Amino acid sequence: FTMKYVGSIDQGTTSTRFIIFDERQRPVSVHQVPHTQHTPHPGWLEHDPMEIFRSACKCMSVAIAKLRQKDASFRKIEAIGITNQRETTVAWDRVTKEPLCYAPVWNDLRTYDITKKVTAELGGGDSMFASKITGLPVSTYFAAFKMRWMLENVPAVADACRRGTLCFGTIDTWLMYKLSGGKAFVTDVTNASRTFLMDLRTRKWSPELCEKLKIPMETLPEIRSNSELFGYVETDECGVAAALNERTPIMGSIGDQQSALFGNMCFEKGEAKNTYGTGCFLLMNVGEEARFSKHGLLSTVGFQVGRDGPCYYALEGAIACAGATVEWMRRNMNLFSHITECEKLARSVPGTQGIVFVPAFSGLLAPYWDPSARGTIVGMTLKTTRAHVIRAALQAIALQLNDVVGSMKRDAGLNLSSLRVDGGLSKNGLLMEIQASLLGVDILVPSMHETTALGAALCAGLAAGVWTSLEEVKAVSRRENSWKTVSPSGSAMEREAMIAEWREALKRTKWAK
Amino acid sequence: FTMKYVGSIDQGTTSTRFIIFDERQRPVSVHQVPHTQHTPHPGWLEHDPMEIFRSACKCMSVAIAKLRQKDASFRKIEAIGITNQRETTVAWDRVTKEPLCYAPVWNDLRTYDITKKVTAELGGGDSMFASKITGLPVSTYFAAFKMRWMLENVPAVADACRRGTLCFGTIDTWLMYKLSGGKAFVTDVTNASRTFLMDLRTRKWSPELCEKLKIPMETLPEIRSNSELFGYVETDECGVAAALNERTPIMGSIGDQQSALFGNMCFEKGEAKNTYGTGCFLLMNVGEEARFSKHGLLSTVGFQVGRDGPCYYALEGAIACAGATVEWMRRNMNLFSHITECEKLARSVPGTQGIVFVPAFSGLLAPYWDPSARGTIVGMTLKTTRAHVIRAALQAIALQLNDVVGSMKRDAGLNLSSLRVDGGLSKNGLLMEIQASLLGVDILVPSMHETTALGAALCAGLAAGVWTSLEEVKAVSRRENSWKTVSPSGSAMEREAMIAEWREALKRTKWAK
Ligand SMILES: Nc1ncnc2c1ncn2[C@@H]1O[C@H](COP(=O)(O)OP(=O)(O)NP(=O)(O)O)[C@@H](O)[C@H]1O
Ligand SMILES: Nc1ncnc2c1ncn2[C@@H]1O[C@H](COP(=O)(O)OP(=O)(O)NP(=O)(O)O)[C@@H](O)[C@H]1O
Repeated sequence: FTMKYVGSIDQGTTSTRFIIFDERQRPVSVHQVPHTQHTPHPGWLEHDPMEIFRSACKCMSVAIAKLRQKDASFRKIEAIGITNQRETTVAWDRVTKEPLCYAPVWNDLRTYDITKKVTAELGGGDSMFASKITGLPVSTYFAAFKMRWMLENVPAVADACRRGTLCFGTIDTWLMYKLSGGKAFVTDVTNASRTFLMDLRTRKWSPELCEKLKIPMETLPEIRSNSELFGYVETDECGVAAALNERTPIMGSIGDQQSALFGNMCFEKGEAKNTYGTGCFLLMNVGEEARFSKHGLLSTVGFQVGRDGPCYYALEGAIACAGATVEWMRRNMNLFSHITECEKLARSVPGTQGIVFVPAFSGLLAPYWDPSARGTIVGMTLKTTRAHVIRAALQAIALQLNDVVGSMKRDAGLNLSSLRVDGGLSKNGLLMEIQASLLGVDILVPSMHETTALGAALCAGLAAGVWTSLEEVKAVSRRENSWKTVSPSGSAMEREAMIAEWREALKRTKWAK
Repeated sequence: FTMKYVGSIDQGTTSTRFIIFDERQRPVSVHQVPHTQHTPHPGWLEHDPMEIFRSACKCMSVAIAKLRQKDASFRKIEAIGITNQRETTVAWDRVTKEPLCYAPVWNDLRTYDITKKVTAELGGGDSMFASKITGLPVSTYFAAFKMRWMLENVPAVADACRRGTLCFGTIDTWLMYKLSGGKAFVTDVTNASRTFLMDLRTRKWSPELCEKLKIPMETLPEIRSNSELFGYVETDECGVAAALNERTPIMGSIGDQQSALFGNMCFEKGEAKNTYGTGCFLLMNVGEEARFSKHGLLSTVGFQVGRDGPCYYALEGAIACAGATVEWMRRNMNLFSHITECEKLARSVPGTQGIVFVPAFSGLLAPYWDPSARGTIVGMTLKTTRAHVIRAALQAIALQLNDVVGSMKRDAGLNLSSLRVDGGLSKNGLLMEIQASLLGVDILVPSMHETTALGAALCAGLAAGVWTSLEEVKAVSRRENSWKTVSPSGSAMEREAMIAEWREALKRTKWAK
């Protein structure tokens, strides 16, 4: 047969990419267009949904043009998969085919007041009142509370609700809508699981929660898997159907963190990914039975390949300041210049010789939520240097993950098998070594590090027959793309000390209000 | 009709210096020679006593040579005075007239074992057991514990003790011994008050503590005042007796901190000096009534002019040094390249806005005396920078200073009349304002930088009749030597709040064991 290609629209918080993968899972064309960060009031953050749709359309047609200018075997795209910034919610009109306002973004805080009242009035004071249904606490992040807000603050949304023309959708839904020309109103299980309106046991909308949160079920889209036929591209927005040439099905849709889980081949229970970005998002595949957290971690859907196919659940945790902490050492403190120095300076001392740097600049998250904790350094001597503090910052990041994984292992009732990693801070080799040493497991670093875009492409290519099974997807990956594997190295003495010191230091972190 | 000159050997921790003053209290010739800082184990510090005695003679001979280039009618020096690093203890045989071993320095920690036997075998847990007699807690600093250490551990020392020839002496005693050529074996009240073998009140040796610590009294020298004939300079070490021309009396001797007190005209009760150096120290004159301390501070002789004229008394607090902390920020952490920036960045922000930095790199000294405290920063956010940390580091020195002064008020039963502050950091103007505001007093900065050396020269001058009274001394000073002065410019709102941050930050510093 001939060369096969699968496309991935990667719609992030600050930009959109399109990446074309070949049948070997190589990224062979890519383009990136940013979209505007609108902030009307402090704490508020909005995206223009038409700009987002247009950006993806541009990325598609540029990346396609560049591919066919440099690859004479590239005939067409077999299917498109989509991955997205989760929780971000769009409100649009079923007849104008267009938004009634900008989209409040995942980390937007305008829903704070609604969050206090849902916990008080429906929760009886308990923000975990629906956690056995949603997998989620009452939080500003989740989609329903942004839907709620738009009805209470945007006349045109509240209007359109009345007339029976209102569509609420996460970015997966909105994109597949405008890509379709309005023919598809779908969402995948992983995105659906971030709304506070889905039931994890059924993977279906919860009539109760919709009712108690006063969100009409007609406004919501239909829940499907991550990998199956969602529709077709049928739009000439930036000559995207001209670029695609032939009729191209949308056969993949997955929320970004879940997409990184899937693109890192975390298919068996006990496999986990961490994205070392500005913050950290760790997801572990906990197997086919959902698992709930006694430590405030989120339960969510990992993935689901095929309509009503096996559905693997996951647990999810975050640290807020990973790459941010590295950046803070460079800009705010002058501890180094080019980002390659961070690791070189940290390597130049064999340990931290007593100091702990807890970088809780915007609170502690993980399994010890404490928004009063601030950034704090303890134990410094006249022998302490920037080298020591940099290494300690890296130790910190690895220690939080270790605490985060500890919670997951007890909640899930299983062990960590290995940790696949990506992001950017995963290029820091010494961090990766400290992380493996603390965890006692091998850390796998894929060299093709476009894993978030890849997850979406695998879903699409699976559904389209490009790859025929999860075991073939792993084989193609091992055969074609390299994986640097980082084994634990240190000692039980060093590890216990570091964790003991960590535990003490956390007791000194409280400071705010 | 023809100008009289007075010499001053300033024998410091890292170097020895000779300053010749004239009748105007102006330094007219100076010369410096450093000596070796021996560190044979971690925590230990010792000095070669002959290297010190030689440094001193070299300083005298060069200083004299230069002075007679400037004033070719300079026949002779009226008298010499001595000021020295206190507690540093030398052991020497009285017939070889040479040291039995190197001299353990004030801040040497080798006596930590012997110091603990004393706090249990006599102190019964309470270190402060001889407090009413000596002024001082049981600490590793004081001469007795080092005289003991050398007897228990250095063959030739305990040899010469059994042979009836072992002299002990502080650096004053050692300098006056060797300047005499063996003829004089004396010490002054201020140095004596650091031995842990003298009654603060009476200023004579205590046979109780001598017998209880098993230092024979034969080994100790004759206590005298700070201002009287002690001896003559008879040695030839670097032609020093030739260079003096006439025979030259040693008429002055005073420990360095007291010499800084006496050289900044702190004659009235309530007057106080802050000295920046190897160690950093605040001393306050508390009048002729000897005052004792609950709050950890030391009680010591301030000064005593003449064969029992009035003896003044003082309280003493060790700070953390501004210099070390500033230098640590500079060359350990890279927060600024040159010292001009340290102040600019500190000024560049309005306040610390949340953060505290307790620069207790080897323990809280001051009134809290906690050896478990380490260097701590609390309350950081992403909006925190080198500037805020540098300002916080400066606040913390003022706050340590305040707690010491607040402590001095409760124990003396008086207040800070005014504060004098020359040293490594009086070229930092922002620290001075912050200091003056928290303490609510005037900060006198003398522009003659040789004020510690001036102290011993004033004593020697009073005895030899270059000056007649403290009035003349004061009068010449205000006439010849200027001082810039820095006023308070804060309030209780900023003060009492800035202390509240501080007092709460102190609680999270604990970190040893
Ligand atoms: N080669 C490198 N070595 C070590 N650290 C790096 C390197 N490159 C980047 N970093 C740091 O790691 C972070 C990686 O960020 P990156 O993931 O590329 O972008 P981002 O904006 O954080 N996207 P996200 O992962 O979605 O949060 C940066 O914030 C840097 O501080
Ligand atoms: N105003 C003065 N009256 C008498 N002698 C002086 C005076 N000023 C300087 N001398 C003498 O001049 C010689 C050189 O001293 P030197 O310090 O170099 O003078 P200067 O350059 O004016 N500095 P200063 O001592 O601060 O006045 C010494 O012998 C001083 O005693």
